Amino acid sequence: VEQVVKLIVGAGQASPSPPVGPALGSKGIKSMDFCKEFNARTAHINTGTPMPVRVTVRPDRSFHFDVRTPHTSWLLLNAAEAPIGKGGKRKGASNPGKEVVGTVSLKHVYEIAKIKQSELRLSGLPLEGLCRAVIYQARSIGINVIP
Amino acid sequence: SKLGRTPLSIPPGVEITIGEPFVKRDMTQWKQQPKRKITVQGPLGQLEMDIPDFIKIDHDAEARRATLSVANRDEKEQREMWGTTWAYLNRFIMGVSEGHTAVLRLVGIGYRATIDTRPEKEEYPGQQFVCLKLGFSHPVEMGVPKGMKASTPQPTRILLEGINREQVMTFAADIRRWRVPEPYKGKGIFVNGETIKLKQK
Amino acid sequence: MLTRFITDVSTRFNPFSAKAKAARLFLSFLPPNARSNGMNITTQLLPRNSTETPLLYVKFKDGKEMNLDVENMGIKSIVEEVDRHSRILQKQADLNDG
Amino acid sequence: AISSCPAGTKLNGLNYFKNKADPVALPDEEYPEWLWRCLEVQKKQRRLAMKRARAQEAKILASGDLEALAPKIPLQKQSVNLPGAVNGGVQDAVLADEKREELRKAMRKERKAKIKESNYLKAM
Amino acid sequence: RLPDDYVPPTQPPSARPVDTRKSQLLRTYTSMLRSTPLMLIFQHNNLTAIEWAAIRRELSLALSNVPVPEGAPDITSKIHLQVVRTRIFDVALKTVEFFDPSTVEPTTATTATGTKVPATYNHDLSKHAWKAVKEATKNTEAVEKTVYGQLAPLLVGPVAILTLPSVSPAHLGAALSVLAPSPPAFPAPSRKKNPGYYDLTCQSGLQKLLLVGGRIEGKAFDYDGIKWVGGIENGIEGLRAQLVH
Amino acid sequence: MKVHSAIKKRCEHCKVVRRKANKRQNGYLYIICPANPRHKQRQGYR
RNA sequence: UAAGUCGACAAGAAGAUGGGCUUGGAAGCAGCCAUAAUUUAAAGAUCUCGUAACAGAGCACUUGUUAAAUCUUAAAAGCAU
Ligand SMILES: [Mg+2]
Ligand SMILES: [Mg+2]
Ligand SMILES: [Zn+2]
Repeated sequence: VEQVVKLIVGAGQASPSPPVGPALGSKGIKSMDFCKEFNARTAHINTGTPMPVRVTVRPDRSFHFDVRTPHTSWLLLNAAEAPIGKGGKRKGASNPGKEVVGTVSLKHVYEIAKIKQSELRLSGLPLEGLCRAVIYQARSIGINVIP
Repeated sequence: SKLGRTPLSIPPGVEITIGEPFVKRDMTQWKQQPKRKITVQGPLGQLEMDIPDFIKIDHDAEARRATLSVANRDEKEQREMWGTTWAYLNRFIMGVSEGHTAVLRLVGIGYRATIDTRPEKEEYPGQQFVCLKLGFSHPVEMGVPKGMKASTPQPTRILLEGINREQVMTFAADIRRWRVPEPYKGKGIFVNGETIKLKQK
Repeated sequence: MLTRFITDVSTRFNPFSAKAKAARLFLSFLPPNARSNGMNITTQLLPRNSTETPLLYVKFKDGKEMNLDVENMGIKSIVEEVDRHSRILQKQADLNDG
Repeated sequence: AISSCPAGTKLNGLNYFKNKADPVALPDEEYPEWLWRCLEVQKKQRRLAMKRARAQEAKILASGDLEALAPKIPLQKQSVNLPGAVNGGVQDAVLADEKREELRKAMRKERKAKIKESNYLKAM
Repeated sequence: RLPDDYVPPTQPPSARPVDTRKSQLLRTYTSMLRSTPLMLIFQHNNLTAIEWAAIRRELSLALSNVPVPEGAPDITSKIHLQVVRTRIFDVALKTVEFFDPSTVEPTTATTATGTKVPATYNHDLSKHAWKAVKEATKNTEAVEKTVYGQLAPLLVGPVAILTLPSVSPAHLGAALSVLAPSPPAFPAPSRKKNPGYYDLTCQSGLQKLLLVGGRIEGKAFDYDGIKWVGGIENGIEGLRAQLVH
Repeated sequence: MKVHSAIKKRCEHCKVVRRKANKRQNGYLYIICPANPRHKQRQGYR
């Protein structure tokens, strides 16, 4: 059966490595071939930006993938101006119940919802309900919402 | 019984003959319960059974159907035999028309099977003896009951055939009794797609 | 029901006719992946004014071409005759497998 | 004067494209209306309540009408016909389709507890 | 305190349990069969979630390109391709057809105060509706003459419905081409302008949908007849043509 | 097989049956399980 | 409980999203915190297996088919095993 794998890789950083090497090198497809195509797919994004991928490995090891917008968590934190944590990246609240890394305004939400609406599979969802989907995730990453 | 109410479709060629209530005298019992001799004849053969009298069969030939009914649904004895008598007729009808089959798969290194004659131990003239090499010092031979046909398309595959399902499956269980599937390598005799979960080690 | 051994089925019926019941029910049992797997299917819908007898065509991967009338047979009577032939193909495959 | 971020504010880190700058905050009026309403979903110490809360508890009752303290059946257990009328018009029709979607949430909310609780009874 | 005879005002005696999804879903369809003049009945065949979302995504796009500059209500989002419970949805039609609420005798109703207040039970989940429906259905041929009889054969197996707040021919051509295209009348969207419609998943979903029939202004309609309705450019315009004569 | 005085089902596939009951003995209550053979139980001694 | 009970079978069981933290790794399913939402015929930031981690197979839940006209499920009590 045509298998699928989830991967988070940099913008234009596709190479045999922990993120890409073992994720696909074990099935049988040409890992180096994928990195050649992913680079062409991502030629307008800042180098190093994380980009989730869903590569569908058809039988005979013929793969076709569809790059997806950055994670919502990475956007809220990147936009919340939260303090940088160990590892060269922002970290969310360990216990969102009390701790608060930042407070994103609704004006940011309306922009975080559109960038997530550019996807076709999510192009039909009404934008209104999409602002409340991230607000429901802000409570999980210790981010407050200021009107 | 939701199965006893379901009519029994009699396919073309099958003929059901319902006898009359009879009581075979028994000196060891003071009262024998009457039964009904039901014959199911067709292309492949003829099967007969004796059902209790309280089971009523309204054999309507114009539509080629036969429904069962009991005299009292509240009796535990009548509810049970109502469904059992129906399941047996369904097997009889589908056994004399098409026939029942059982496939045995012999897994393991050195497991074979052949179908040849053994005139020395023949219970009846021309009895077929299934010979099995199952890693035993002695050869395993079993005579197919009268009325069955055993074949071997491949060395590691047996095919039993017969009009009586109980006789076919009972014989398939006797051959499997020599090598029951083990859970470590799958070696054994599997009947009708039977499987066994293996150990990871 | 097993649709693995079924290659292609063609149905022509009238929806407003109560006799086309079994035709529509049979169409539902087909799995989701029957299309991409290569099983061709073409469903024709007849007008309500003119009513032609429903036609249910079936064909397996072994050349068998089944054609059962929908008006006379019920949905329960259609599946048994379908899986019946699908039962011999499975055991025949096993007998030839290995 | 309803937004904390005024117009022109630069939304930090919301543009991952190379040849582009981060979005800039637009006027509050240009924004849609529902945004100012999407935040509608955010929901001795007892001796103090005993003398203050439980005090206000009793006198707030004002038991004049019995129905006022009735069980107040929820929306997911009623049997009154929904506001649906034949050839009534587009307005009532639209308003009629709003309650059908409201009752949807009522049943939806009840499935979480019924699904969560049953999951709790299996992981005791 | 509350007496024994008292019953809540918004929970009259029903013919069967109310909290159950069986009856609670019947009340929805009955109001849907009154507020929605135009309805199309489909038949889905094992559609996955991602496929359903794709079919509902195109309608949101095709229905968003309808010209409505007349200040008319925002009729672009109350149109939904909804899956219905065929069994209960079938009882809904019987209720709307063979039940007249004006044939109920009001009876005294005891409130929390114990006083008797006259009340009438007309809710569709009432024992009278259940009783009127059964007896009315006892007749075999008289039922076939009704609209219900002309639609019962369609309510077999799984069915999905497209509810439109009212008859708008412009909205049909935008929704009929995305679910049951038939050129040149209702041509499918162009690939050079709607590349999402011709997607592997969206294309694999429409093949499982089959437009069976429709119901307009409480009148049965066949797939061929729906085209005639949708063929009209506009309802108000059609009336003007007759006035010129 | 574990002979207990209080036999109980341990999963969804465990079934309670009374076997070895005939014209000579009353039999025992069993807990048969085709999934896990460790769920086999018996009530009463021979 | 014919508004189809009960059982089985067929398919579905989504999406924001690998929630945040932790960790060599923690993607519903080691542990910690949160668990207002959203869209659906329905879909727990996850009830039981599974993976180094994914994947995958089930469940809750949902529609459909088969199908009962005294025939569903539970509790209590009496006598028995
Ligand atoms: Mg884990
Ligand atoms: Mg986790
Ligand atoms: Zn068990």
